[PDB]
Amino acid sequence: AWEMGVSDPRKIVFSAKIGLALTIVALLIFYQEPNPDLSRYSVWAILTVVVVFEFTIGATLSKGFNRALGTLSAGGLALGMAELSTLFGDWEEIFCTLSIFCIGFLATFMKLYPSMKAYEYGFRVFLLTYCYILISGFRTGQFIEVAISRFLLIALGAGVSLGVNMFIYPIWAGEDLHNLVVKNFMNVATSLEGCVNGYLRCVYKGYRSAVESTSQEESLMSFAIWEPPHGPYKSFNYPWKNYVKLSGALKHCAFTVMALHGCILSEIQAPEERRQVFRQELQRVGVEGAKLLRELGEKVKKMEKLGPVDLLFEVHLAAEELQHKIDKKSYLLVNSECWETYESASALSLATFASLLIEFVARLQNVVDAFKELSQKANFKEPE
Amino acid sequence: AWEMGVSDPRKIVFSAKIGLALTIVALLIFYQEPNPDLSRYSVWAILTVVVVFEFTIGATLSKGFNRALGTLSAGGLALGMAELSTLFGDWEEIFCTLSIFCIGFLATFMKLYPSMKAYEYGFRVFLLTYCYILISGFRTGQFIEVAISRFLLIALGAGVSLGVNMFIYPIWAGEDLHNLVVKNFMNVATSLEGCVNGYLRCVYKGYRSAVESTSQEESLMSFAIWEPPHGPYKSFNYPWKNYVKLSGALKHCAFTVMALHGCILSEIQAPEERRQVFRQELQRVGVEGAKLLRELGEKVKKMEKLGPVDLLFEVHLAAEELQHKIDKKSYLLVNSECWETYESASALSLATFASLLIEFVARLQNVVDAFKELSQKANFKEPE
Ligand SMILES: CCCCCCCCCCCCCCCCCC(=O)OC[C@H](COP(=O)(O)O)OC(=O)CCCCCCCCCCCCCCCCC
Ligand SMILES: CCCCCCCCCCCCCCCC(=O)O
Ligand SMILES: CCCCCCCCCCCCCCCC(=O)O
Repeated sequence: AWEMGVSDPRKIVFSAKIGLALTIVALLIFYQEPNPDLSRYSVWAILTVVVVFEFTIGATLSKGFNRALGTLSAGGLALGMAELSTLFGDWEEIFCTLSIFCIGFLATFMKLYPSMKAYEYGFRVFLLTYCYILISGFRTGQFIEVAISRFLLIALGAGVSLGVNMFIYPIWAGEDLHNLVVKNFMNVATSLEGCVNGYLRCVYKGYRSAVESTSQEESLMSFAIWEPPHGPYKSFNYPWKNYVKLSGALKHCAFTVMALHGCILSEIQAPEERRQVFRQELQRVGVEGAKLLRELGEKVKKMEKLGPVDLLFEVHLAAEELQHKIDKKSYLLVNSECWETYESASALSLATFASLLIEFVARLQNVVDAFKELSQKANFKEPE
Repeated sequence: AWEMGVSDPRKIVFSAKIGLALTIVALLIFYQEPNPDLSRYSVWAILTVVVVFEFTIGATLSKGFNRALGTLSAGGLALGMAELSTLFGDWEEIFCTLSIFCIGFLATFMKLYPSMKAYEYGFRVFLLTYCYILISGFRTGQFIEVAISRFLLIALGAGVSLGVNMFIYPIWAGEDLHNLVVKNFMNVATSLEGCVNGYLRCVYKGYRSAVESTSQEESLMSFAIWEPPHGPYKSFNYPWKNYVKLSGALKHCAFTVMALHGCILSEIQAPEERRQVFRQELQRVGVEGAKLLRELGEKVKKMEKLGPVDLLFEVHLAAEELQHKIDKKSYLLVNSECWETYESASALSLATFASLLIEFVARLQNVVDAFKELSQKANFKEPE
């Protein structure tokens, strides 16, 4: 729609690049001179554009490699089977019927495994190609030289698709991974402050997105290893795995924010008057943690190295101040009258928030370690 | 491999059914008498078997309705466009190229909305059909009496696929949903015991499956409404949504077990000497909760109603005993010496573990209420 297009103007360009490739193919088809070989079977060239045109360059290269491997293997096996069938001379229609059963059984069985679950598009092309070659080459009997004219058009369609996809506003999966890693830091930094403000008041998509994107980052990393060097990523083998390592450390840090958010929806809650004692100490930690996460995200985005000053000094000091405050007023969290039930559970429930906050601060040193590793493997610019 | 056959023997029945349908079609094709139309185009029937065969029966009905809708809309638009194009006369190829560009842009833009992620297969059978009908019907001027003969072979392949799929050992999505719901209770029950035992030692897939398969239940629900009555689910409008409501309540209860597991991986851990004091109470709650979850899962499995006894009496008693114990020995969690850092946090972690366990026991009434509602909407039988 208008809103969807304006929000992400990329989709309009992708739709008009697909329309351009279809027009550039239909013009050749409709103006080509008559031929005895490609004047009736030319349709196989405009339907390849609709099947091999993906959203990124790396996806197009990898999927096209898989489809060409399946097609060439199915064609070689079908040619061998057809040549071998003639030996019997009287049960050809039975041998060719048993071949279909055997190959279809194995092709279906092998595509249901829990490992090759993302490559069913390459198994289906094998199953369609074996059947097409075996059935269409029975009456004619010379599909050897007819199967290459149907691959020449496929090659023309895939060449046009790749040229139009690559030389007109390409979309790179590496930049997608870079942008996603930059965006997760801001999502977590917003959620942490929303949780602290909601609890102290007299938050979902942040950690939801930061915890449910491991598959997306893995797929984007798989696509990114095919693309050639370009732009700022000037190196033969860029270290794309350190981006996944930094996102794993960030998710380990965001699981405590998810626990903090779940502390607000619980059935048992402490009285509002008791929460107001630790307001300043609770707010300072959220402020410093969000500042740190935004500073790390900004350094990642600009491809810059960490400065010489310690970044964790302020948050560490705030955590120590909160600990001392908790120690001073510890008698609010328990009752010494019984020292040797809803009210007691409520009173003890106010210390879970502070214990989880201190554990969140304790988990922040491994994100800095992973960032230093990434800033070293990939040559980041020296700070100004 | 071979072991996968024994683990799930129904994937070998699926592969053999696929081979059976392929060989029935190949046996009709290899023996059909010569005809003026089917002697050369009888390969469109065996290709449809490989496209419209699905694991379940409701997925086959739903995706064959989507595919037939796309094919017929595309064919009607293409024929009307060709007839309107002939009116222009000259520049007719300019008109056809413009039409192909506009339709390709629209069909590419409409399959990118985030509300249509699951129908990106019913949008791709419309652009192939439009381009096929427009390009192949230009050099003869007649493509209306041939498309009728090209659709009969498709309807024959789809009729054979559905007959063989539905009359030889069918698989039902409602049974898959029923079994998934029954297995979630077992997984959560095993995870709670694993977490408590691991904490008290001198777990992951359990809650992971329950909290990481929400879309699976909705996909099986979308397929299950298309299937006819059968077996014990003898009702035209089966409340398949109450299974989803029960799974949602169980997921809400599994989010606390996730945090109980996370307490073991923290960087701050309490001393074991203080841990040993609260051992019998923790184990009693850890066994009562698992026995209740396994009883609810068993009563869902056999479709039986709740008895006259109260299932939550024992867990409530164990929780009250744990709270009284915490109240007696509360002086070990806090220090009264400085009443008005690492050691204090380590001591305070015990209260977090106890509080999370108590919240787990406090959230079970929602699951019991959901089970009672499900056993009311569907006619569950009376106990014994
Ligand atoms: C109103 C009247 C309306 C009536 C309606 C009339 C019906 C109109 C019919 C239009 C049908 C045309 C649609 C296009 C066909 C469907 C495509 C499809 O669905 O499949 C997708 C399916 C899945 O695609 P993917 O998952 O995206 O990869 O596979 C395909 O892409 C198409 C493959 C077709 C099989 C071609 C096999 C060719 C043989 C190999 C070539 C020779 C190489 C061997 C070399 C020798 C080696 C030594
Ligand atoms: C009825 C027309 C059918 C046309 C089906 C086209 C499907 C093509 C699938 C094979 C893609 C091969 C990718 C390009 C390989 C290469 O360029 O060498
Ligand atoms: C040429 C390749 C074939 C591609 C087929 C894609 C379109 C599939 C449409 C399936 C509709 C089947 C209708 C069956 C009618 C019935 O038996 O009730």
